Amino acid sequence: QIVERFGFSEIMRSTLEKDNTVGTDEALLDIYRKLRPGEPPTKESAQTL
Amino acid sequence: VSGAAAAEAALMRALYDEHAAVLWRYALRLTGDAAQAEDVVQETLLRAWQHPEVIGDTARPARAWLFTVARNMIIDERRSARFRNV
DNA sequence: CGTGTCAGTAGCTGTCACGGATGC
DNA sequence: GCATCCGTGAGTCGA
Repeated sequence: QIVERFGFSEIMRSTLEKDNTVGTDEALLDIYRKLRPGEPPTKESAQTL
Repeated sequence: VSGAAAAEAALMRALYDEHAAVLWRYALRLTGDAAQAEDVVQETLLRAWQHPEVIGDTARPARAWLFTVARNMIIDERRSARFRNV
C-alpha cells in the first residue's frame, strides 16, 4: 500500500528501497528503542505509546 | 559455590535491565532533576538488594514496591534541609 | 521507621558562519 | 579517503 500511495515519485521508491527493517511489529520496536531507550521493547508497550 | 555468589549479581543485573529506566522516569517526574533521579534509582535498587523478600517472588510485581520506595525517599528529601536552602 | 495490584520529564529548533576533529 | 557534526564566536555604558 505504501508503493500504491507514493508511487508517482521516485524519491519515495528510493526511500522504501533504502529502508533497513521491514515488518509491522519490527519498525514499531525500532521506534520504541529510539524513543524510550533502556527499556524492554514489547510489541504492545510500543503499540500503547 | 562461587557460581551461587555470581547468580546473585546476575539477578541484580536482570532487575536493573527491567526496572531501572522506568524508575528513573518516575523519580524524574517527582523531582524534576535528573541528577536526583539517578540517586533515587541507585538507593531504591540498593534497598532492593538488601531485601531478598522482594527479589524472591517473581510472580509478584516488584516494580510497585520500587515505585513506593522511591516515592517515600523523594518525599523525605522534601523536608527541612531543602525547605530552607533550595 | 516500613515501604509492596495501574502507577513513567517538560520542553522544544524560529541563530549562523566557520573551521577541523570525528566518524561510516 | 571525505561527508558529518561538534563547538566556537557574535558592541559598550546606564538609572
